[PDB]
Amino acid sequence: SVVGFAVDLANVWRFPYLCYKNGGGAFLIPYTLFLIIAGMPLFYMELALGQYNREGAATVWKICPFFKGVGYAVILIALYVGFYYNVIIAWSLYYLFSSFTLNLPWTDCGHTWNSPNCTDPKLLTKYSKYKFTPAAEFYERGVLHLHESSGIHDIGLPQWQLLLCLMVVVIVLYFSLWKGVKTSGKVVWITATLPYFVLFVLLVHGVTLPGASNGINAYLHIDFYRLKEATVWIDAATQIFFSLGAGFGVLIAFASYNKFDNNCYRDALLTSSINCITSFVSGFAIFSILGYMAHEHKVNIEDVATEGAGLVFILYPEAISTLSGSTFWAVVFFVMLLALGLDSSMGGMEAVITGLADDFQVLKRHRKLFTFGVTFSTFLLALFCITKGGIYVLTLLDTFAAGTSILFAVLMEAIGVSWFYGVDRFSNDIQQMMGFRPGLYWRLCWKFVSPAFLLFVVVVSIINFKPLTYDDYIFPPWANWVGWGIALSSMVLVPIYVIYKFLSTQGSLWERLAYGITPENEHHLVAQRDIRQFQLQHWLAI
Ligand SMILES: *[C@@H]1O[C@H](CO)[C@@H](O)[C@H](O)[C@H]1NC(C)=O
Repeated sequence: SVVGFAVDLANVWRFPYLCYKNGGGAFLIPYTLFLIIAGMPLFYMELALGQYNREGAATVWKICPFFKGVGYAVILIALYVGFYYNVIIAWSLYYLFSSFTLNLPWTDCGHTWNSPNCTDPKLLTKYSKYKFTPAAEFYERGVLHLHESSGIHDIGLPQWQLLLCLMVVVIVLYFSLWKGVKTSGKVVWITATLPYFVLFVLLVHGVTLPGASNGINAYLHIDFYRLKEATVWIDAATQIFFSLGAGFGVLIAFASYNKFDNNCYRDALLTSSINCITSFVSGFAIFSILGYMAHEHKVNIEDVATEGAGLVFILYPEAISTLSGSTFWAVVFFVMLLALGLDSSMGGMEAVITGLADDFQVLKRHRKLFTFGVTFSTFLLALFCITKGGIYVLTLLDTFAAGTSILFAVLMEAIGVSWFYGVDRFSNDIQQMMGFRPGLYWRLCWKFVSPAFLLFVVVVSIINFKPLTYDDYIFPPWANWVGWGIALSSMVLVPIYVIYKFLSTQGSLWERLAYGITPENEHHLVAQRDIRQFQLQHWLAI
């Protein structure tokens, strides 16, 4: 009951701006449909797969040797995403160190980082973005220094203030990873108790603000022409495969340490319900503050704030300033963000390290060296996003690191398991380790329903690709080519392993094909001609 109530950093940071970009209310229908239909069966499947085989993401594919490329690809994606989850924690630490004063920097506009185009509503061009407010100017010119960068072709040198925070973050991550595979006994009760209090207070404060009804009536309004467009569905599926965490190797790696009696069905149901409730509450709280901000600045809701990764670092500080004793609440809130980010990064590092160490057994005798290598590589690669123009690099990464790639990996996992290993064998394994057989709904969603929706989403995300933009900035085409190369770097790993394994195995075509779809512990049945996959009754099993 401590592994289901835990909140994830994605629901707090990434969901608010994806909901605001696709409008309120119209984003929740595809989100909920995808949530149920794909996420619940796939979350349950990933929980059940690791608990039975006692293996990591890469070594779990001893039931079908042709699908180890998927395990490699999910580990590569987890490495890619950890490159830019560190910059958010650095921003949170910088914001926390700025809150130890009685005059918050984001309240007035008379500092050294202020442009002469700044107006203060308290001390007082249609479809554009408004960025002359003290909070937006603070975020863009005191922590990012974006005004010395003209584009991704001119990014400049890293900022030392953010470098000093990234160095602390990586050191903490290393020293919380170098002695064991759990190292989590302390922080399991701060990550699941504090966010609920913070959102509960902020919800009441937002709904009592003036002009928040104009934002509530915009969150409860359902736009229908905003549907029948690929962007909302592609965003919803991707956000699901960030909020639940399937497609990164974390669930398989952490389920391999459970007890062989654990009920994964209850855990999946509880996690899905809590995720849905938290997402809805976060959207309501975000739109109340959006309505208040639109009211105070005499602008429109669609033009009051940006649609990037720094939406929370502008709205949440602005809602903090309207409370009583703002310094206490800012400290609490940024502590909550720091804890959430640290937990997410620790989970990703555990996933990567366990997946890579389960395959090569020499890395199990040198854990400090491997952890140091992973952390140092992450630091070196994250140095790119703390430059003067690092927001463009971070946007490109957040767009192309887990896009079509994660959907392809999740589709391949489901197809592989449910069609080659056998939905009947996968249901007899749950029968063995839980005492009850899953049921018709799960067996149908594992084999027919989820793969079809995933294939449709994958195809549509390629057919209707949109060029990258950041607010009013338009990337050059070679940036899109670079992003597509990064996306394909993980997707290409699957067909390569099927060729390598086929060429590495000796014998005729029949023997080479049989040895790669048969579990490694049943390889003695290949010389007796007893392969179940060469029969129609194996492919007609529902
Ligand atoms: C800032 O204000 C000045 C005043 O004329 C002018 O350059 C313009 O309105 C603003 N600049 C930008 C880049 O919007």
